[PDB]
Amino acid sequence: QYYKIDTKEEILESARTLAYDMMLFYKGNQSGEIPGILPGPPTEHKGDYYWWEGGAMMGTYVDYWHLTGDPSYNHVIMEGMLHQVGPNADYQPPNHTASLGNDDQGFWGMSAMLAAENKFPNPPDDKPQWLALAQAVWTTQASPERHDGTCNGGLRWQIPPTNAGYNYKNTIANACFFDLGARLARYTKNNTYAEWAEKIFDWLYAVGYIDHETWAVYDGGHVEHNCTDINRAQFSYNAALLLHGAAFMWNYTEDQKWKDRVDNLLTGILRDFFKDGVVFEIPCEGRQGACTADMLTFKGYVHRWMAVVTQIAPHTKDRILPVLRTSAEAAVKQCVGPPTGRRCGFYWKSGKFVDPSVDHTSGAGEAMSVLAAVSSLLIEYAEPPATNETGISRGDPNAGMRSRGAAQHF
Ligand SMILES: OC[C@H]1O[C@H](OC[C@H]2O[C@@H](O)[C@@H](O)[C@@H](O)[C@@H]2O)[C@@H](O)[C@@H](O)[C@@H]1O
Ligand SMILES: [Ca+2]
Ligand SMILES: [Ca+2]
Repeated sequence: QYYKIDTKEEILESARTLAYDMMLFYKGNQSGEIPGILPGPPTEHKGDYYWWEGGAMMGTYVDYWHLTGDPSYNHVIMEGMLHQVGPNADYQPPNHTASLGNDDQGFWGMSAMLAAENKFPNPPDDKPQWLALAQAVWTTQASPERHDGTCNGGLRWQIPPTNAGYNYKNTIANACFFDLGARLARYTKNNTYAEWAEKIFDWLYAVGYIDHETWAVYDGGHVEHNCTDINRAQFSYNAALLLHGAAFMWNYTEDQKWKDRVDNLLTGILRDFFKDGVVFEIPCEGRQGACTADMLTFKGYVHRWMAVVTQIAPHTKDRILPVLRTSAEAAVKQCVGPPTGRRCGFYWKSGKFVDPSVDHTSGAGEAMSVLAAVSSLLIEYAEPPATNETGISRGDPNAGMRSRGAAQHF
């Protein structure tokens, strides 16, 4: 194996090298390129990756700096995050309408939220601030036209009604909105965020995307079947995001119901996604060549989000941290690929490097996921997410409410 992770010093060094290798995929800080995105989209034959994955990358680097103290990439990341905000400072840039799903917008919002929680340096005074960007995403997601009576509520996957998939009310869209609301409640101490988060979680439970018996977390259902045609694929990031938001709700509310939800979601995740201590993407990983570019990034979110759960729901620490350690050990074991001797693949549990070309990408998601897993080994040494008591970001009471905002011509 190339990377060492047995001590704090070794983990820092490994994370710094992993941060370098992941950055090689990113061209957006170079002359003539677009900040904030990885190469793509594949629909234009520009590269393998969609817009939302750029937002995921930004958040991974906000976390990297928080966990390691290394600010080397902070300028590049601030530039990327700011470039993609759109004219209404809401992460709805219209050039990206095809990529405008509530989830895609949500991931950008979550990265802004993370920047506020982590005290990431503020943008210039005349630019949108991190908390305000998170508030704008949440506000647009709470807008009445996104909450119709079909399936008794819930967000649709897509924002534009003409986007393919507008008829799919899926877990990830709702989980993003839930997680933002829970996080905004904790940061701002404003209970209206929390009331929305409660409502959306209760909807996910009622519609049966959360299994009442096992606490498995399914993918979604379609409005023309009243959401009853549940797609029971279990993607790791769905359960993990609900766990993350539930942990923020437990920390904010101190309500035993939320502690029980954390515990039940966590039991399910350990049962379903961790295979002898290693995270495993159950709908696709069992054979090579099935995971999409998006799926290759999920395990990295699992690691980062579960690590934060241990800070804000500290009773979970002993269930989570040993398992994240075994999973990260497997991640680095297989980061041995040519031509560098340290290239990372996806198939951690297998114990073997598999070239990312088997899944038809250059390998940025796998690189991101290992970076996430290794960095998050430092969670014990990191500060917990800040609230407005110690944060440095600023909000906006009219975030998401501009008169030129897209909701005004829906
Ligand atoms: O990969 C599982 C995932 O697949 C579909 O959404 C894929 C992917 O689309 C991107 O554009 C972005 O929206 C991202 O969040 C999403 O993962 C969909 O069927 C979804 O429900 C499912 O979880
Ligand atoms: Ca999308
Ligand atoms: Ca490709």
